[PDB]
Amino acid sequence: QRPERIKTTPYLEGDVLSSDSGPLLSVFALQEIMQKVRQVQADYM
Amino acid sequence: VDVFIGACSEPVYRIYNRLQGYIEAVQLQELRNSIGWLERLGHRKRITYSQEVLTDFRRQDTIWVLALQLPVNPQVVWDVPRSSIANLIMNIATCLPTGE
Amino acid sequence: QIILDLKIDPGERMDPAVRMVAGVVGHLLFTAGGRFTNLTQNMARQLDIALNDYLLYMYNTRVQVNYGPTGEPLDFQIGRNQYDCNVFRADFATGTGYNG
Amino acid sequence: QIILDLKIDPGERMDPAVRMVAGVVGHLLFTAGGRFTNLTQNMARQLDIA
Amino acid sequence: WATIDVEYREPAPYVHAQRYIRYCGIDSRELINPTTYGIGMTYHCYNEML
Amino acid sequence: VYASELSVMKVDMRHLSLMQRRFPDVLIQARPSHFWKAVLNDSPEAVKAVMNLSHSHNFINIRDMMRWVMLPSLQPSLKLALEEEAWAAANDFEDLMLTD
Amino acid sequence: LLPDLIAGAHQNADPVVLDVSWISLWFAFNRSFEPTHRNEMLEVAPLIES
Repeated sequence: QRPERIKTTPYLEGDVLSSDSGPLLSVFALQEIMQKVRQVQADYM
Repeated sequence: VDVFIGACSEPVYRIYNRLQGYIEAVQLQELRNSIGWLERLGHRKRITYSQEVLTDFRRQDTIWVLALQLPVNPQVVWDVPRSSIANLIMNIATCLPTGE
Repeated sequence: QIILDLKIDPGERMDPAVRMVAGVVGHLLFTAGGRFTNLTQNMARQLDIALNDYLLYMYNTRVQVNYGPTGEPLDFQIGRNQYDCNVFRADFATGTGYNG
Repeated sequence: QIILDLKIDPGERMDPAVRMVAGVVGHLLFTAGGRFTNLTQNMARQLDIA
Repeated sequence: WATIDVEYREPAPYVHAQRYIRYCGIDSRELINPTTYGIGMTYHCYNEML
Repeated sequence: VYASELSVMKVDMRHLSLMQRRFPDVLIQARPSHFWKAVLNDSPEAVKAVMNLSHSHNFINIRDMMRWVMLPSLQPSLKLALEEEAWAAANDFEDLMLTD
Repeated sequence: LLPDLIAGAHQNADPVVLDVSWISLWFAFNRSFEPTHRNEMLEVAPLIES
């Protein structure tokens, strides 16, 4: 019902590649932060 | 840091003080100079050097130790007597590529 | 709050054209100064070098290039109208060359 | 409304005889100025060199 | 013959060797495509030999 | 690494070349090749191999050795600075527990 | 944030740094994120904050 999503021409029609959300991205960001420090402290003394 | 007063023999204390001065100098200048020269070298020779070790979220609480400096003085290498052929052999062994 | 850098994997094998295309894409995708930034100075430097390599690789008929005195990337004029490519080198104070 | 260009596959390599023959023929097949054109400027430059 | 082989442009990473080598006058700042490179280049000695 | 090792050898030989004048009664029959050989024995193998790449067909003697020793160029590093400080700390041989 | 980054000063809000590959830039240029549903916790967030 939102007028921003109304499409009148086929220019903005595309296939759905994947989907994502907030609860997934928060955990993903935390994991990506911690893995970096873990690997860095593993590689060097 | 914490500074306090203790006991030490003079010949050992001289070495300790020199090492502390070197660590402070590395914290101030040497790491930046080495990184900058490395990126200039990679720019000329088409090499992408990594800087991942300096970007984790604990980086502001880190003291860096760097045992070796860059750039290297070439006159040190070229002051060895009659060393032209050895330098040529080392250059070939380190830089020459393979092809068809 | 979140900024990007370049990941380096020596075990990765990719076509050279991927980096040259990403050099063009990154300039249109990211903001690099003025008021905020999406990326570090090192990644901006790498993107500038990639764009330099993309513009000078002529797989079609060649065009006139007039280099400048400075050895920095993108320091040349290109084409018959002599477009100045110095404006696409990063400068975090003004934001030139990126979305800002 | 439709104009031409030249292509080379990354597996292909250039041939001298083909280049000379194409350079001669292209000046007789195509129109390249005046009122309209059949081809891009890069193609005309390459045909001139050939 | 009548060409510039050695040239100094900008400071080098190693300060003791600032020279650039230019065989036949070619500049090595650009990546080349072997299929289409050198299609219209020449230099003095080759032209005189021809 | 190569330059740092060369600098360490140079510093060691610079300091060892005065002991005969300092102690004529111990080194009455000494020659420069003696401490040359001592410093060579207290050095890593790979640096000596790099020099032997050229010294196996170009003859050199102690004059070349001394001229290379008194040349001023050095490559700073942690080990070089500590070695120099340790040599400075052993100026008095009462600190080495040797006396007459 | 930005002047502190340029001057290399101490930051109480130091930005998080993440590393990406070259081809990910091309993959990201050819996509668009289109929201479909709102977050489940949007209406109850201020109570949590309080």
